Amino acid sequence: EVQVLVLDGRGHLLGRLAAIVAKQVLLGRKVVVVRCEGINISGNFYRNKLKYLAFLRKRMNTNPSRGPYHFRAPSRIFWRTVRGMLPHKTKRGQAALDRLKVFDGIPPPYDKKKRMVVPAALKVVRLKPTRKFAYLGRLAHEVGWKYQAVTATLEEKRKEKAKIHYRKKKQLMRLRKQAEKNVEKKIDKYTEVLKTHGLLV
Amino acid sequence: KASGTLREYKVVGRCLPTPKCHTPPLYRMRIFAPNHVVAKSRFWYFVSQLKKMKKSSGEIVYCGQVFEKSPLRVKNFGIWLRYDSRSGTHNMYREYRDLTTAGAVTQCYRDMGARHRARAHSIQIMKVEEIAASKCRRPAVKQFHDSKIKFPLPHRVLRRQHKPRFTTKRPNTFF
Amino acid sequence: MKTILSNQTVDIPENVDITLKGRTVIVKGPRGTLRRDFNHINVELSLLGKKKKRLRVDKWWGNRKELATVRTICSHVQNMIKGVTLGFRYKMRSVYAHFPINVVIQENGSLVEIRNFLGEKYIRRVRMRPGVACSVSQAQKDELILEGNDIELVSNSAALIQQATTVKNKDIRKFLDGIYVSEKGTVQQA
Amino acid sequence: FYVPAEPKLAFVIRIRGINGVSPKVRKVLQLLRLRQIFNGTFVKLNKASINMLRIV
Amino acid sequence: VFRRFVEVGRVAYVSFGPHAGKLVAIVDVIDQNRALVDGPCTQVRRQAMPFKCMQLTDFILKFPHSAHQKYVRQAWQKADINTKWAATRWAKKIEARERKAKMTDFDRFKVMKAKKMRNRIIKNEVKKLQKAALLKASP
RNA sequence: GCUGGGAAGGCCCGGCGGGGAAGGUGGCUCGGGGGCCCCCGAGUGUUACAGCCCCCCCGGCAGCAGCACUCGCCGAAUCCCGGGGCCGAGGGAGCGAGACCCGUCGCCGCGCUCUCCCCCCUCGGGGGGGCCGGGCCACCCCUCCCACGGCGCGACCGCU
RNA sequence: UGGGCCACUUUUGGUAAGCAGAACUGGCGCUGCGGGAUGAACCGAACGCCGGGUUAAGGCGCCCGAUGCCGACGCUCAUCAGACCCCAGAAAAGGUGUUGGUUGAUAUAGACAGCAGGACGGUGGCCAUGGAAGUCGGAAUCCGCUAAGGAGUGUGUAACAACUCACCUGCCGAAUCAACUAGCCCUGAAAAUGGAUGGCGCUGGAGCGUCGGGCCCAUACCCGGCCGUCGCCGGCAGUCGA
RNA sequence: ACGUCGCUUUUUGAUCCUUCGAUGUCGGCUCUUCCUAUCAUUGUGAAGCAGAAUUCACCAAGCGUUGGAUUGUUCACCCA
RNA sequence: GGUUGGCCUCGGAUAGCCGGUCCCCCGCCGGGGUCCGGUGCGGAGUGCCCUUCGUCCUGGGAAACGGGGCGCGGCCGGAG
Ligand SMILES: [Mg+2]
Ligand SMILES: [Mg+2]
Ligand SMILES: [Mg+2]
Ligand SMILES: [Mg+2]
Ligand SMILES: [Mg+2]
Ligand SMILES: [Mg+2]
Ligand SMILES: [Mg+2]
Ligand SMILES: [Mg+2]
Ligand SMILES: [Mg+2]
Ligand SMILES: [Mg+2]
Ligand SMILES: [Mg+2]
Ligand SMILES: [Mg+2]
Ligand SMILES: [Mg+2]
Ligand SMILES: [Mg+2]
Ligand SMILES: [Mg+2]
Ligand SMILES: [Mg+2]
Ligand SMILES: [Mg+2]
Ligand SMILES: [Mg+2]
Ligand SMILES: [Mg+2]
Ligand SMILES: [Mg+2]
Repeated sequence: EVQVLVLDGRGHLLGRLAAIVAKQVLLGRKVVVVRCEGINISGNFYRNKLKYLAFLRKRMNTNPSRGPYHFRAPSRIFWRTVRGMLPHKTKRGQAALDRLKVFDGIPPPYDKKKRMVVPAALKVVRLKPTRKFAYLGRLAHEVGWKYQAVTATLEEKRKEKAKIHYRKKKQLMRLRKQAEKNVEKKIDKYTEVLKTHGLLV
Repeated sequence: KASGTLREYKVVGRCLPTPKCHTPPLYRMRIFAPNHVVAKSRFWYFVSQLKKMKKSSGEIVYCGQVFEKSPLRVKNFGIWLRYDSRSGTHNMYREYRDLTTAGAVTQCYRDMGARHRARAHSIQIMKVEEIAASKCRRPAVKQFHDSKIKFPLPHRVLRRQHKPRFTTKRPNTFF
Repeated sequence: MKTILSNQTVDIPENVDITLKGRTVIVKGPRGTLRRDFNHINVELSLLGKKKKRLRVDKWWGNRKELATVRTICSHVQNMIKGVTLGFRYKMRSVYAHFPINVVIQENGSLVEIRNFLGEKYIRRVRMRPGVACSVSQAQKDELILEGNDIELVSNSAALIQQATTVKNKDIRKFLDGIYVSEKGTVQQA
Repeated sequence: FYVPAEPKLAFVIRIRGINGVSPKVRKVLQLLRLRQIFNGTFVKLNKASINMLRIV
Repeated sequence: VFRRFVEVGRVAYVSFGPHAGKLVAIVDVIDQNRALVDGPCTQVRRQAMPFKCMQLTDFILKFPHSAHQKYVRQAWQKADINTKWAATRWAKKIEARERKAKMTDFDRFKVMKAKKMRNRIIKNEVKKLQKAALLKASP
């Protein structure tokens, strides 16, 4: 679509979310993925950590400063996964890669916005409940990420403000239902039109 | 032999009449095949092993599909078969629940592929019978012999994962 | 094969009550309150009667490996009931050929000091798990009493002491010194 | 049982292409006038024609 | 935790397939994936049906397993499943979806006008209630 | 259209019945429960306060590979209508007048008029019925031959 | 031109070889195109310049066209998982991982497993020796009491002793035990720059086996246009509006 | 032991595919990196592990693996 | 050179959830425990909001404690 598509990374499988995101940004859509530390990877934590440690071992023998760059933040890990699904060495792939923004936690532009979810990439439906999985946040922290603690505190502070906002939202909704009972004699004329046409059962 | 949903065929054939034998015997087989062309081909495959018959030296006098007599009644099917593994030949007895004989044999072909990696050219069905519930030997079949059977559907996986592809609400599993 | 239903029921005594929060069992008895959640196991826990307090664990459509979790949960809950009614008491004997093992019980039975194990100057400090209290029994010369409500914590504390007094670079068939769990019983002996 | 007469007419379609064909198969296909893929022709069925169909 | 169970007599709603939108009764259970199913008063003849396309409802009929369609129909009509189903919030949500989908352009226009007036009156009363709630003065 | 002249199935409380059971209804017994009255589990078995399967002394009605989407192969036993896309190559077709405003032409399929009556809309224009005789089939009678299949009766030949 | 080379199959020498030498057909050489990521030879298909349609082989998470099917049934968890002809890495042997199959055995006359009792006399049987008492060995292999107890299954002693099993019995009350077999998984499984199911990644599958329906596109097939070549040794001297 | 299944390419063969309009051909010295089939060191398991010493195996290549006589030697051998 | 209305936010569970409500505790609001509803999510992203022909006579309803100022001034919140 034309607007920015903000996705919540919590509970999403790394490669299934990355495949959906890569196709979206190739179709000219701006995609923002937040909370990349909540992304899951199928398989137990040890064998996923081994996969990253093998990635750490790949480096240029002659000059490691030229070699593969191993990004430790979960947002940059997810970004590199999307880059593996894009034709990033062409101008089209680079333009698509620029349309993607990834964050650890939820920064202030998007912590006050509604966040989408991709069911075809959620762990609850794509993965059998008896299988094991790893957290991208824990995996990143144990391969070098330094900001697991500070992002944890900032996410808790954000969730406290979100709880306050939600309570006001419930209070306004309760007042909405009370008002809808109060103005009832002068609303049933338009309510029956809605009920006739399938809105508002 | 490939597959699909198998159908049962009653194939009746005989040798061609000769001066030695004016009226040769008629032989009948039950063939589970995707279509009647495969059914006739499999019939010659079996009567060549059993009798000294051939497609060129004989003829098929009848080939008609056998319809299920009780397609609305659940029953248990015992199936005797022989198949070729990678290192030998084995006789197997298997049990399935279905409404049709052909459907149970199709279940057997999928099940031999799933558990034993047996292809349909390896498998050789030699007997299919509708057995009573008290004659069943497989606990997977026998656990459905309960007049008060009752179970929930615990973990309902969302299958409309792309309608919508993006949504605010995370799917519910419990129903 | 997937079994249609595999279920097992435990019986809860009168003096102890069990509360369920989904798959989180809270067992409250005279000796205290124990909590343990089984959210790693997909089962159906239900309380059956107000008369005899039965707890039933169900597993629908389970294979071989996940039918083994029904008895595991029932035994864990029975250990929870046992802990909040009788408690768990692991006795430990310290055995030694030559050097007596000196055990000093530090603050409130939470820290254990092993001094002269095999005659070495290093002092082992083993901290008991929370809710576990260690003491020196007055009935035996060299005996420790570990008491607590959770069997998992009491036996893990006893294993911490047992693995602390480990002989190294020697023949452990000959050098038998150390502290070993002698018996696993209860408190209040009922 | 009533056994119908064996069919006396066949329709033959060539399904393979013209690459790497053995000399005998190539000759019989030329005699059946099937020199191109997805070419079709009617063949009167008898012992002589059937044994040519078995070759190709 | 479970409240609805696959069992003989259980009424299920077919969510997709050749018989989507109809009610059926479970007459027998086969092989953990399918069930002998039969809607005698809802135009679904007896046939196998996978559990993946069923959604269990709250109604349970009383008839023995693999009884004939006659007895399934008698139980269905005696329990009046057709009328009881139509009175549930589930069926009314289904009906509302259907009459919203078949809404025409003129009907969309009249809904736009009715909802426009309805929302303005309601949100005016909401603001009026907010001021009344804000009029609190007590230590 | 065919098929096992489909298989199942629906309705006729299918009726006179017979038999069999179990994934066992009611009842009975035992063991656990809800305020001696109502539930849950385990046994017994043959219909009871449910049902299932097979055979009937025999079925009848509807529908019929179903517009209750259970499971096929088809079309001389097959026709009608609609939608989307790509394309428009060619350029003297006149045997008739002796072409001349101009080959609206060949093959093919049709309509009307050179016959007369009516009928219906419409103010002359439109839409219809045809208008008399023959065969062939459908209905009834009785009527020959042939083909194919079945059954029975023989006489001949061959085989014990 | 008279250097050939490759593949299926047959085939000789060689431990073998991307080795050397034959037979048959096809190919590459001389050949582009679709697929096999990549590649002289594999799979499909051979080619004038184009439009439309449809396919082959092969595919359809994203790179990357196409499954964004409410696809079907199972199998499989790998702390070196697996992932498609040629083909680009593995064996014998193992597994109380799990799944299916075969054969056999026990059991309400009380299986199996646990806990609990008994496990005797002749006889410390014979021949062996330094001592071998059931238990280093050579032969024998019995009888009585019995519910049952081998003149002995192991531990142990210089020999004894003391344990333990076979066997019987109590509590327990309903199924249980064994040997095979073959699927996936695991062990077996060690190399040098950092690295390769093509990559990212994938575990209600994007893995493995058996199947369905759609869909994608080759220079292949079908329809049409245009160019040329070949063929009809085609037609036109009748410009004959009479 | 008799047999039997493998792996490796630090041996030597076998072959002759690349290079004969040229890829400088042994050893040493210098210097870096890699492998593990681990000699030592860290943590372990087993012993015919009492202790000391030693032997077998596991995780494991982080770190180290030396000075000399003779010989061009690689190898070898000896001294320490 | 793109684009051709907006969504201003609970945390989450998935063998479970959401909403509402009286008593207890924490400085007049939240957290619990009862109790009542809903759950193929209807307090629903398969959703919600806004909705554009403009004006003139001209009535009825909605409102009238209302609506608009790139009008001033003050204060508050928000630091990832
Ligand atoms: Mg136990
Ligand atoms: Mg030592
Ligand atoms: Mg080919
Ligand atoms: Mg029809
Ligand atoms: Mg033209
Ligand atoms: Mg050669
Ligand atoms: Mg050449
Ligand atoms: Mg050539
Ligand atoms: Mg070629
Ligand atoms: Mg290619
Ligand atoms: Mg390849
Ligand atoms: Mg084309
Ligand atoms: Mg591909
Ligand atoms: Mg695509
Ligand atoms: Mg392996
Ligand atoms: Mg050469
Ligand atoms: Mg050569
Ligand atoms: Mg040079
Ligand atoms: Mg050089
Ligand atoms: Mg090693």
